[PDB]
Amino acid sequence: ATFAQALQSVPETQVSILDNGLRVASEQSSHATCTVGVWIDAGSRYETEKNNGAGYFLEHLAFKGTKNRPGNALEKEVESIGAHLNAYSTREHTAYLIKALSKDLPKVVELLADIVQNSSLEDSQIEKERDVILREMQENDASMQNVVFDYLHATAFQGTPLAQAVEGPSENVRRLSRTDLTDYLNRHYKAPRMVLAAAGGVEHQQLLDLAQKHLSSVSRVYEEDAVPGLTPCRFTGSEIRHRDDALPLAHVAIAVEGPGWANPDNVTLQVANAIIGHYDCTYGGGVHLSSPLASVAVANKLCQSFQTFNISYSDTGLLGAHFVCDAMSIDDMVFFLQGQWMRLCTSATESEVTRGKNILRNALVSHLDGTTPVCEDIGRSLLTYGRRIPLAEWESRIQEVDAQMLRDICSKYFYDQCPAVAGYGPIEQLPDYNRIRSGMFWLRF
Amino acid sequence: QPQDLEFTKLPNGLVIASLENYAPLSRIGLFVKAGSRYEDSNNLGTSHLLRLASSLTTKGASSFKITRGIEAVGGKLSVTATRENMAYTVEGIRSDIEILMEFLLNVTTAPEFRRWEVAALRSQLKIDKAVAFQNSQTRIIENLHDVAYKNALANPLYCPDYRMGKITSEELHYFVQNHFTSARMALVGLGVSHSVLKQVAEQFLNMRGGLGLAGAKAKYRGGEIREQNGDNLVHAAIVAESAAIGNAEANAFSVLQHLLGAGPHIKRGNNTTSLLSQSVAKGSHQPFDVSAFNASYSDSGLFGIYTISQAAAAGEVINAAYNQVKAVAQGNLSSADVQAAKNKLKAGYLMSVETSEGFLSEIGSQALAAGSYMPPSTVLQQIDSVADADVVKAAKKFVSGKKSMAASGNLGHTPFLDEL
Amino acid sequence: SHTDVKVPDFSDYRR
Amino acid sequence: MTNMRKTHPLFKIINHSFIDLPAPSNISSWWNFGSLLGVCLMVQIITGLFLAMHY
Amino acid sequence: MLSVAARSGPFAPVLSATSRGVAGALRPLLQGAVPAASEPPVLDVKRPFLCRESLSGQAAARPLVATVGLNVPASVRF
Amino acid sequence: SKWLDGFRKWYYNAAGFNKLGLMRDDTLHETEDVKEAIRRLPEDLYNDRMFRIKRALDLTMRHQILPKDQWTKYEEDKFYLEPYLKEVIRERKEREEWAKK
Repeated sequence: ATFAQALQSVPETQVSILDNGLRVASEQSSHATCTVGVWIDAGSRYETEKNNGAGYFLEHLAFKGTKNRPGNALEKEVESIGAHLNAYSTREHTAYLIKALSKDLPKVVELLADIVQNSSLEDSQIEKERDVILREMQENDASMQNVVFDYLHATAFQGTPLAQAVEGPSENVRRLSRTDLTDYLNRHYKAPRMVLAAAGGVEHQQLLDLAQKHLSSVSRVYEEDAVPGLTPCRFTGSEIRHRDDALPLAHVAIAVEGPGWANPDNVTLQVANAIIGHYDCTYGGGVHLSSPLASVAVANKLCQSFQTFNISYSDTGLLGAHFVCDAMSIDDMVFFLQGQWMRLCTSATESEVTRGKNILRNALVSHLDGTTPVCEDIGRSLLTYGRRIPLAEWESRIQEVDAQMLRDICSKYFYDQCPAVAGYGPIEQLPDYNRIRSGMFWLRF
Repeated sequence: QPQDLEFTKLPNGLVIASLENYAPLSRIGLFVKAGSRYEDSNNLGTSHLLRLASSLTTKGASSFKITRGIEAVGGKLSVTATRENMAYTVEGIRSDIEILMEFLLNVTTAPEFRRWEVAALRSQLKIDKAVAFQNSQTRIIENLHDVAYKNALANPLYCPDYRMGKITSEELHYFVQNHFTSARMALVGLGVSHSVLKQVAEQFLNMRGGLGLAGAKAKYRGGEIREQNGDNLVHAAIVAESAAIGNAEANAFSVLQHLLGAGPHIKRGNNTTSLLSQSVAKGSHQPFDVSAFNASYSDSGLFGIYTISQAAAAGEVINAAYNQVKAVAQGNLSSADVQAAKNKLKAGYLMSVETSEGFLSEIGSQALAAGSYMPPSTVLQQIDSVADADVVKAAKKFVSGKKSMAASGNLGHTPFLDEL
Repeated sequence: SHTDVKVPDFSDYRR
Repeated sequence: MTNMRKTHPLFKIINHSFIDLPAPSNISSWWNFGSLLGVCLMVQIITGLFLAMHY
Repeated sequence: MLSVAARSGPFAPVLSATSRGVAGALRPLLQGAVPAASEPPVLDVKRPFLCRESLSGQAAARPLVATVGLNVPASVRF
Repeated sequence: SKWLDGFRKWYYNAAGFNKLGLMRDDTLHETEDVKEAIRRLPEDLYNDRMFRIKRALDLTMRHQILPKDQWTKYEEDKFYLEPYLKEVIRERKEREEWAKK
């Protein structure tokens, strides 16, 4: 069967709006289970540096008891049915999701009603969550990848609320109080900025009725008439390096500014990442991998690993690479990476563009398997693009690219640009800004 | 479209199963009953090198041809290995997947196994064993399996230290020619018609010895191994023999495992419904994690307690968990708690088949285990057909049985088997 | 804590 | 693929002595006189060639 | 018969360890030298577990599964 | 084929590398394909090849040859490196076909 009607037979996401502006989206499948979640676009971009650890510590406190269900009641109600409860918070989103069976759908929508609306906070609970979140920051300090991405976010978005981390600093955690969490939850948890998403064996009318029963109490009116607007952040080409020579391996991330969510060009840039790919020391391909950077990394024994990333935020983003390697290769590997980027400016052919198109097709269909990633895609699509883009539209956008437009978008976004460099480990051979900036343009043209 | 998983038993024992998902992506799996449990003391670590040597040169496609073709079409090739069986999975879009299958079949049918390729790949064996041993739970459970079984299940998944540098291609050829027989394979497919599976199944797989080697029946040993590596946390796994797969008491052991705690349900939760976690939380005042470890195999099984705790507080955690299981053993439980454990087990089983990877994994496991596809509703009513008397019997079997302990960390205060 | 650090203000040098 | 600047038999000498040679950051202008001395010697020889080949 | 080196006949220099701080006049029989020992590969820094909340789920409950991919990193399922 | 057989025997005798105790495959120029085919050899054939090369080197250092009784005869000349070499050209031509496409 041809891929087009294979994509067409996937059911469409159904989206409805309540009276308060709350968005309700559901996707039906043949599965016996379901995943129901709440997505609120309230992250560290909206925190004004007096509440830098508000969202992370609030989602720490969200499952420790509500108003009607104190302490062990909600966890006993959600664990007696075998449901799994998860939450996370990015720099622009905040998600509370539950995986459960299809029978217990009124129970799960009632629980997601009373978690995000009637959360109860207490002094012993807030102090024990304070020492828990301090120990969690202490144990997350030793993972080098999160440190390098936090350094890159700090040095790429200086003077803007996109630099500050999701967890926040230790001083703001030590100085946070009940009233800051209360009014942050009051001004940031509003119905027009809320999506209730569901994926799996779900009836849309039943969940719409239950959402009208439970989620129709939001107090969406501006209490202080303070509209939180999205200030456009500026990408600053800079370089942060954390030299510490007792670490065994060095992590270096190099990233230029991305277009954003609304620009379709990142889709083309996605194909560019599918040209460059990724490599680990545990890959079974060996030497004959199609990516030239991976082949020269295994052929010359350069890296422990490298990975190409494209993070997108509202009107901005970071597109680049991250590699962990020993010290004595770092400079050399940087050169190879830059050469590959400039190949995407000039020597893009039909073969690697077609291979990147096929890899991106397999990535965007294979990721949306199971209820949880489909529900995640639904929530992030209704929060970022404002609608759920169908996968046939993704295929139509993927098929439209060729080597000419891929190489001119790569010349638009990589050629003669100022990158952002973050490093951690034995990074003495990591070059200055001048060598990297000179290497991000060829002299032959 | 969700109508049926069509099932076929070829007369040479070759199991075929396929479903017409009408999916955008087609997945083809080949499940071979030739895991690490079928070695002996002479060719240890051959399964690990065979798992790594799946991507080598075959008779029909070179390794360059295999890697460049699979990466050019965008498909995914993976080898999943456990103690019982191995599985080869390939994933692609619906059009090209046909040629992808012959790539997959070459990996199973005619490996060339050149000497210089495995000579280069032994370093890959070393680095992959180091990455797998970066976690400590792998080392605990492999030392535990080395303790518990006399033979045929004490062989580790990964290569021993002495074996690296002495595995030749003759051992791999012997392993394939006497373990990859046609009556020990299940070819399963999602998003593909059954006639194509029939064509591939008779056109590549129809020349084999037929049965291969039998095994060594997995005799139980018991005992304890304690190692001193000076970590900040102490791991301790204390198990005993349980019911094997296919028994009526394996479901009782699964219900007992979910009753005593089988993983969290809430991120940053307290796990109050688990009895072991609440008993240790009543006991200690330090970070910990206690769960129940179960493992069902062809002729034997293991069930016990896994505890990770502090250095000086390991004895109190171990003793509190053991007294909780002992208090369970003479029947101190409620039917509502058993119902909650049954609901947790049913929810976890239904969540295990959400993705196509787990669905194909359990379909291949059932096709290699009993040779018959069993629908999930019958599995759910089999789960509900256990009583709390069987859970009490399983707890008493664990309490009165001979023990097998694997321990690591600062063991200055960790107890022994006679101290429990 | 790695979240405790942030870049200094480069306002006297930036354009 | 190999780096041309680090594997060439003639260019590793010139980059190890000229390009990736690590030098102190806080060097003032005085050390630059040493480099001036070198090129001063060169132009002397050049003028010296012009003081012999026509004369 | 104390001084168990004199009590244990063949296993006298096995139960006891002899170290010389200053080399004597007589050179010892069976001098011995190490060969080139193989070095372990370099890995990353392990994630520490300092709180009870991040320790949840780190105890195994089901047997080991090792997955090796072609362009997929090698994964371990507890 | 008596015309070709006798001429091949005479050309093997007059080539001169049998007088220093070499096989045919020792005389090949070591390109990257020949070095890769050498790298794929078993250890015993490898050790035989390097001993024969060293014997050739210190035989032509003295400007001497082997005695006539232990010259490399035509019937015992074994083409040991030939199938590995053919395999190496097969993989290299397949790689250049994949790079062309």
